[PDB]
Amino acid sequence: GSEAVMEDVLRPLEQALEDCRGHTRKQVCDDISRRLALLQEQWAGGKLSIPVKKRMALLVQELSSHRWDAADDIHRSLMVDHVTEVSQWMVGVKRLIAEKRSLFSEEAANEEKSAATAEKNHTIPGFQQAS
Repeated sequence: GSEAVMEDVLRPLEQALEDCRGHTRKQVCDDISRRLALLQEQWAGGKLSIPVKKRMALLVQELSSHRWDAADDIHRSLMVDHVTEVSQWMVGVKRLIAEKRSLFSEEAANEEKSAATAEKNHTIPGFQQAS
């Protein structure tokens, strides 16, 4: 629109970071949470320019889904128009995107498996009875 309000932007943002904060072994907490609080005060007291809040609000729309590749688009858009205005906190935002890629590789298919995810054979017979 013409202006997004901090509240509606912040709630999905925190929850998105908190999906990553599950693994705090990737630095993700201190980095992104720091920039999270920096973002909110730049929005309020920093009095960020209108187009920046607008385009970032679009991120919030895609942020509710696994549209990490789409979240990159607004970064490309901001970098050309208003790069220096957002050059501080955008590092953690783009970092969130990069780290979330690895979460797709985390399979939770270990719920009582008797034959792996899709059958499993053993070349080791235990004892050399018939070999």
